[PDB]
Formats: sequence, structure tokens, C-alpha cells
Amino acid sequence: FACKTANGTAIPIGGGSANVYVNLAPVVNVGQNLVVDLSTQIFCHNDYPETITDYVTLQRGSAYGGVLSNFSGTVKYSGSSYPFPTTSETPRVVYNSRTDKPWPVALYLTPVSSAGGVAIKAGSLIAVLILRQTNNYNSDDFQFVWNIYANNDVVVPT
Ligand SMILES: Cc1nc(-c2cnccn2)sc1C(=O)c1cnc(N[C@H]2O[C@H](CO)[C@@H](O)[C@H](O)[C@@H]2O)s1
Ligand code: NI
Repeated sequence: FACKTANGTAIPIGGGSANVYVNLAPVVNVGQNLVVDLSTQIFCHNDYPETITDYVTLQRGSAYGGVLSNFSGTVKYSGSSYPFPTTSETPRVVYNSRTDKPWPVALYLTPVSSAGGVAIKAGSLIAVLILRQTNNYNSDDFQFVWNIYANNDVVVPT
């Protein structure tokens, strides 16, 4: 079991960390959503499904810099939403195949009314999300730590 970003950053078997750079809508209005759909950028696969079945949770998610201070919101993980920053490990997702399969985590962030100026600086860390992979076969428990960075800039217009 390993994972890769869209543009080819790779976290190997056993876990590790990676940076993932994402494009954001340039304007979000107070009352509207800024979506971060990592399921278009983070992909995983079972490396021997013949015998093994891999289980994947979002162990933990945390907000940094801009999103940490001008935004509230949730994280949708497999059809269901949860508070973000996270308060609890999410349910398991089953990684079936040797075929690359999206990590289906997306953030929905709304700006607080005091969000004025540039809410998120470009090139800043906005989120860290810890992918935790166990299985049905041995005692393996590995964290795949993704550091989410912003490409462009987002402003919230007064
Ligand atoms: C499980 C297994 N049986 C093999 C076999 C069976 N019969 C005759 C010859 N050989 S080879 C064989 C194997 O190749 C393995 C392939 N990956 C293995 N472990 C890694 O991948 C698993 C599946 O994604 C993860 O759940 C685990 O955490 C770790 O990352 S063991
Ligand atoms: Ni592989």
C-alpha cells in the first residue's frame, strides 16, 4: 500500500510525508464555500489484494495559516461531513485493488465575517491531513502525512 499525488509526489510503502500544492478559487464571499477536493490529487492502492484488504481512515486534520483564522468549515469524507479541524478519526474506506483510487477527502471552508484582505497567502500551508492505513492481514499501522499548500491567493470581498 502506497500513495501518490496527481503530479507524481509519492509516499512509499510504510508511510511518510509529502507536499501537495492545490489551486483555489480566487474569491470566496462570506456565506459561500471554498472547496478543496483532494480526491483529484491524492491516490492510493492495495499492493496485494489477492490476500489483503487495506483500510484507510482520515486520522486527523488540522488547519494552518490563513484557513486557521478566517475560515470555519467541515471535511467531507466518503459522503459524510465532519467538523474541520477534525475531532475524531473517520470511518474506514476499503482499498480494493491495485488500481489507483482517489482518497475521497474534500474540505469545505467558509470565511468568517471578519475575513478582510487576503485570507490565504499563496505558497502558505493551509492544512495537514493524516491518512492512516491499517489492513485485515497483519499488524501494520502507518500514517501518510499530507501537507496541503496553496498555489494562488483567495480574497473575501467586503
Ligand atoms: C501478502 C502477500 N502474499 C504473497 C504471496 C502469496 N502466495 C505466494 C507468494 N507470495 S506476496 C504478498 C505481498 O506481496 C505483499 C504485498 N504487500 C505487502 N505489504 C504491504 O502492502 C499491503 C497491501 O497493500 C499493506 O496492507 C501493508 O501495510 C504493506 O504496505 S505483503
Ligand atoms: Ni504499488
